[PDB]
Amino acid sequence: TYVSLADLERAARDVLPGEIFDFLAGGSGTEASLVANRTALERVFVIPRMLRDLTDVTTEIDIFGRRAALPMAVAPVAYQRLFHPEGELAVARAARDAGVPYTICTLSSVSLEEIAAVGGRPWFQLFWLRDEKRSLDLVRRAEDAGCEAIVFTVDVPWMGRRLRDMRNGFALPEWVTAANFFAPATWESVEAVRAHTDLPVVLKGILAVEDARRAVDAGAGGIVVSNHGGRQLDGAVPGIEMLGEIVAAVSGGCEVLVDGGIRSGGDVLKATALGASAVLVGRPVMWALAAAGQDGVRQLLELLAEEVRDAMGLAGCESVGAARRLNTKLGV
Amino acid sequence: TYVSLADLERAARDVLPGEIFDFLAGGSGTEASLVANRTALERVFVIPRMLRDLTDVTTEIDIFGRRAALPMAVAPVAYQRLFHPEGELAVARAARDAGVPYTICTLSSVSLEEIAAVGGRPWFQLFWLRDEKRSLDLVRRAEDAGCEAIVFTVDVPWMGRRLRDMRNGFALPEWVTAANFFAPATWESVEAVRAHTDLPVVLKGILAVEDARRAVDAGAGGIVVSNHGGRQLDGAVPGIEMLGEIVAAVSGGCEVLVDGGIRSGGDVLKATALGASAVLVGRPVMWALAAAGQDGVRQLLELLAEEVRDAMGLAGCESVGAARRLNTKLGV
Amino acid sequence: TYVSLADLERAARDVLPGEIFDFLAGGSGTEASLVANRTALERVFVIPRMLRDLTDVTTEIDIFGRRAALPMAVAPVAYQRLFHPEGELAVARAARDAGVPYTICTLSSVSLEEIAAVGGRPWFQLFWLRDEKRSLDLVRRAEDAGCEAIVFTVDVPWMGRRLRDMRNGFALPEWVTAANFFAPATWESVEAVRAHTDLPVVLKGILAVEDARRAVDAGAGGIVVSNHGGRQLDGAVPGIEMLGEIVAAVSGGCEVLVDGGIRSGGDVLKATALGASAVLVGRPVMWALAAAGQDGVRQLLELLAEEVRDAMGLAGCESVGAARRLNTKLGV
Amino acid sequence: TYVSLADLERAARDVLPGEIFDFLAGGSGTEASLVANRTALERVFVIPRMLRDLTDVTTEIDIFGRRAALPMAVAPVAYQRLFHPEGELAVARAARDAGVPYTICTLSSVSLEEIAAVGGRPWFQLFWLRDEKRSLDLVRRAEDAGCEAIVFTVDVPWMGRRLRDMRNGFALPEWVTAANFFAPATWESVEAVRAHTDLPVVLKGILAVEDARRAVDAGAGGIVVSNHGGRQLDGAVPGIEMLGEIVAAVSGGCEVLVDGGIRSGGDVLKATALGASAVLVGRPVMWALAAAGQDGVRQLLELLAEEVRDAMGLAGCESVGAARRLNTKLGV
Ligand SMILES: Cc1cc2c(cc1C)N(C(=O)Cc1ccccc1)c1c([nH]c(=O)[nH]c1=O)N2C[C@H](O)[C@H](O)[C@H](O)COP(=O)(O)O
Ligand SMILES: Cc1cc2c(cc1C)N(C(=O)Cc1ccccc1)c1c([nH]c(=O)[nH]c1=O)N2C[C@H](O)[C@H](O)[C@H](O)COP(=O)(O)O
Ligand SMILES: Cc1cc2c(cc1C)N(C(=O)Cc1ccccc1)c1c([nH]c(=O)[nH]c1=O)N2C[C@H](O)[C@H](O)[C@H](O)COP(=O)(O)O
Ligand SMILES: Cc1cc2c(cc1C)N(C(=O)Cc1ccccc1)c1c([nH]c(=O)[nH]c1=O)N2C[C@H](O)[C@H](O)[C@H](O)COP(=O)(O)O
Ligand SMILES: [Mg+2]
Ligand SMILES: [Mg+2]
Ligand SMILES: [Mg+2]
Ligand SMILES: [Mg+2]
Repeated sequence: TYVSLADLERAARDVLPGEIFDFLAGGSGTEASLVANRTALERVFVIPRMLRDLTDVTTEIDIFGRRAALPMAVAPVAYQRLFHPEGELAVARAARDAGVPYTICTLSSVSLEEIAAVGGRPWFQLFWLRDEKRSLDLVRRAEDAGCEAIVFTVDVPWMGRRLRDMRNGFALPEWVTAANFFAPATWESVEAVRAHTDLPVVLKGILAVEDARRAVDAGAGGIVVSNHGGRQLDGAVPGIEMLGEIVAAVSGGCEVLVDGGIRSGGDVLKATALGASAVLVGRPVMWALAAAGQDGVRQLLELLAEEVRDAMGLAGCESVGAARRLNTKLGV
Repeated sequence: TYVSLADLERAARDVLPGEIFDFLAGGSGTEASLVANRTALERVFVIPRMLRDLTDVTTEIDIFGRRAALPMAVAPVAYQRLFHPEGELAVARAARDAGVPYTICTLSSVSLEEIAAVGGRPWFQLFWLRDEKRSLDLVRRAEDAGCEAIVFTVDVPWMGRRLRDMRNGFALPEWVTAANFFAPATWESVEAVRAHTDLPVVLKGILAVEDARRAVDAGAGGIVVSNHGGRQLDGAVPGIEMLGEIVAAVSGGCEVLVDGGIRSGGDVLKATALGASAVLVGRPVMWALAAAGQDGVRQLLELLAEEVRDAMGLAGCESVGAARRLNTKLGV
Repeated sequence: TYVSLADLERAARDVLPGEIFDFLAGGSGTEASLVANRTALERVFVIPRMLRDLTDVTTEIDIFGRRAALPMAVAPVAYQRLFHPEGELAVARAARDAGVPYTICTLSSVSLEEIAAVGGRPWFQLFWLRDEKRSLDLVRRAEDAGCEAIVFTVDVPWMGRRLRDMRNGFALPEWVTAANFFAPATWESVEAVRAHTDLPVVLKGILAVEDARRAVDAGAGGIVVSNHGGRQLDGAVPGIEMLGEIVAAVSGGCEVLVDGGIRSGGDVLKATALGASAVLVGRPVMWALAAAGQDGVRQLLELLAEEVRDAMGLAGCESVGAARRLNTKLGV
Repeated sequence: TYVSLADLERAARDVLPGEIFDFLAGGSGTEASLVANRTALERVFVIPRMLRDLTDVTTEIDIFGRRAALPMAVAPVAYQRLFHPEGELAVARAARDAGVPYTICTLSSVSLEEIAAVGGRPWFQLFWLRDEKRSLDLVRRAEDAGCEAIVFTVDVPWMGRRLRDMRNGFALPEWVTAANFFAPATWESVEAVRAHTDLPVVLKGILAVEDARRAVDAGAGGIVVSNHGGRQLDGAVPGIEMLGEIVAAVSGGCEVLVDGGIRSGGDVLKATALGASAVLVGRPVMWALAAAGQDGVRQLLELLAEEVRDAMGLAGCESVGAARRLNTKLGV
């Protein structure tokens, strides 16, 4: 049995080759932002409410048209065949069965149409290409295959400095490819995407308050407050530390998701209490995939669902909206 | 000789089976709140007063009708026969002899009437039952047996995630039972209890300021500001960190107790200086019981009494009321 | 050569019996205040001034009538024959030769008249006795022997809980006695002392702002902001953390000294910059005495004098008054 | 390959004699300020901007008349033949080739005319001499040799207490000399220098806001906010912690540089975001010189240039001016 997400990290470290575990675990530079994502969540304490009706605790949310079983989606993580032979199909099947949205990557190692054919709630994560037209073509491919939202990742004009990868001499195995086959994206790219599709466009990698405001003005349906899991700018603030200010600035004008460092249902509760609509979870999903394939991811999502229900009810929240109204206190 | 409560922890760790020591010591989840209870007290420094009359330093208080020898009571801890064969009777006898209130548990391993027959100042701690009527029946049983206050624990709609217990496969030995034999309690349950008894109702597990205010409005005679020793919501704020704000909000409308992490008479002084009427002490009482039964608990209460007197007088306080008027400073 | 006061601590630990080193080093309780005295100084950073005239840097001050070579005096430390056979005479001779005031203890292991006969600038530290009349008699004895100030220690209604001493079973060797041969002192005792002598009365152990104000109103010539080296109330705030608020409240109405944790000339500079008139130094003087007797104390005072001159000049201060006008910043 | 500046520190520790590595690495006193320079940078997080045009990211700045390839110069470090036989010539050649200003030291181990003959952008760092006239003569020598700015170091009325050097018995080898061959400098010295040369005078070692303002009033063309790498006053605030307040006080009246602890291009970005015109880098340049002479310094400057470009672009900054408008957040 796994009783925490940390149990899955230990299992994945046992099974994966060291250089693949380091590609997964590592951040850029000194890994200051990778560590700070965890420090920031550990400093947040919740002030629970008592004596409220918990007859029907529900962890469901509605987001981008549709019901999700938890306030969580699987983050976009490139090249999932690095971690298990079934790669993205194993994760997308488990996400579908758990009622959790799965984000299909531009750099997926199985084609986006095959993963979308699994069913469930697929979103599609876009990187802008130097060849523009390939960008809007991926978007249209995703929409034609049934993806529900376009998650436009905006924090990768190029890959950050991954010193573990450099020191390991890491490269993709011959058997892992970009099965769908960086330019800096700008606000003009966002408008090109928004014009090309009626799906909600979600800008992922926003940390500045004024960029969140501009995203609403630009017609985004959501943002993901994120420093890319500490893998891009080393020293970028954690998303969790900007979330409350961004939620206030947005005034309900779009959905505000957060990612980076979510390692338990209690962390999901903290993100909700700071105002997030939902969270993304990246590395833990890959730990479960590495450890035990589709069944591993299933067990992870079952464990997270139980932890979120436990934390919500112990905090007096019968719904995710109630959890958003909880207050927090920073500790040491 | 034990010269600190930490000496008793070391003695109990020697004698108890590991899985029982872990049931006692552990918290929920990552044990963030278990640790934070201690961190929070360690950050509080007292500003002592000098040159005041200390001719007659007294640690006594009046609470819920009656005199207590110290501003402290034994917290409700279920199943005390886990720790020593005499269980609750050993602890209740030592508490009586020390002039300290003892809280009889709904989940006591000796019946509440037997423990109440020990004498002293017994309080009774209630859990709300799915069978309501059993709830009001326990209350009436407690009142009929001479209990002085009903401590209604409101932070357990269900048991939190005790990972030590899960990993140890912990269960009650066959020889430990609930000798008096969870539903979520609500404010309606509180009113049902308040209507059923003329004893003071004390709501235990309050952390939000508005819940403390509502408790006064609901007719509570006291509250215990508490995160259940870090055993329920992992990431719940320590009670000590909410205490000052709650004492201000209550405006003397009820007694305000605190628990979590009290490990010395100096910690009692800090809680008093932050405004507590009294503290509860949980794990250290069980350490003394495990180490040396009734005589162990007696020695613990003698040591705590000496530490409280020492700290009060060194801080210039001839009474607990004077200690409540001390100022504090947070450190690092 | 000793190049820091920490070199002397290491030397004293080598030479002294463990239980005597623990009597010297230890604090009360968990030693929270003993540690916090050091933490508090380590958090203070100085903002130095540049490009000022340093032609004649002087570390001298005038205090309680007389010139001192440094803004420092030897703290009162009982029973100095515990540390070296010459005890107080060795320390008082070195202090005299360095131009530093030496505080003669009520509990000195050489009589106050013998130590005063060494010469120099002796102050006398008073404990109030249950036999009052013995108190005013010690004061008159000190004045008759040439002491310049009465340092009335007010934070010892009784000795704090010294767990090292308890665990070691520590007691005075037969060869160490109180050669001049606790009741709680009150403000009435202060007035009795102030009436009995024309010497300045300095109240040692003040931490609350209103007690500092009351000391000025009571006719004190000085106060020592102090938690008794962390040896009395465990959890008492460090004096360094109250110093700035106290200096502001006093408005120049008396001298404001500080002690606790001074381990370098840079620490003296920090205390001055926070507003202290001078500091006391306790344990390091005993380390030097243990290590090398009178010559050890001489070397310590020479090293401290050089460190204070170095720090003052590097901070742009040609006088201690200039150092008091420096600004500080708290760090981590 | 070196992939971080920390790789070069490890290489230099391998090659240099321990006492020379300690002369380079060490600070004064307890090395509180040496450590705090690093702590202060590690607490700064950047809030990056997204979706801006990065077609032409440039790290160039204009400073003191001339273009520099990065917002950085080589700090003045005395006696560089301690670290490699080619000493200052190796470093100045690599700096020239990288388009980075090199600061020639008053205490250089190769004469200032020889180093200036390397070409590039040489600045000259002045110490004030007890023989004044030698001071203005060095200035005129530097100007005659083509130096572009006079960096007047004002924080060394004498050398701080270098306990590593004392404990190692460190002295200059016979083969290292002051090839150009302390008095306290004052504002009058600054005016003497400003009158003697039309080059910009840059005062290095300013930490107080009012000294920065006075520097502008005195006609300085720049200041370096600096605690001398933690080598002078132990307990002096880090320059990075004063930088923002100083930049605000100066109101664009002079260039404001900072040094101390810069160990990556991300640290350069943080200093820029706090308002620095440019940084100086000291110890890492000497690590590269020790490790591999001129080619080592070349590799260091190439690595720093790539790290600055990476950090700027990941933070959405196409120019150093844009990076100065970034906001920051302090973390833990
Ligand atoms: C752990 C991991 C995270 C990510 C990726 C891969 C790995 C192993 N991807 C890439 O390598 C993309 C790339 C970038 C540069 C060069 C080649 C490929 C990836 C990505 N985000 C995204 O939009 N698309 C991606 O394709 N990320 C961030 C992820 O979406 C979340 O932001 C964090 O994982 C939340 O933090 P976590 O829960 O603490 O892990
Ligand atoms: C250490 C311990 C504490 C408690 C318990 C047992 C143990 C070993 N109890 C239960 O397992 C109840 C239960 C819950 C879920 C499933 C079965 C039983 C218990 C309880 N509080 C309460 O109302 N009634 C209880 O019956 N608590 C908290 C206690 O009252 C104090 O809140 C903290 O002990 C102060 O923190 P401490 O001084 O640092 O320890
Ligand atoms: C380290 C030490 C300090 C002190 C003492 C002895 C020792 C070894 N004395 C006693 O045992 C008095 C006593 C108390 C209770 C029972 C018997 C004797 C002593 C004293 N202060 C004072 O008025 N008179 C004293 O007779 N102190 C505090 C001292 O004056 C300074 O407050 C701190 O030493 C600054 O902190 P430091 O620089 O970090 O050490
Ligand atoms: C690491 C080092 C730094 C410096 C020096 C030598 C060493 C090995 N110099 C001296 O020994 C001068 C001296 C002083 C007293 C007695 C004899 C000689 C030196 C200097 N600054 C300056 O104006 N001129 C100098 O001649 N410094 C500071 C340097 O300019 C930077 O302020 C810090 O190096 C940024 O911090 P860093 O990037 O973390 O290293
Ligand atoms: Mg996450
Ligand atoms: Mg407690
Ligand atoms: Mg001291
Ligand atoms: Mg630097």
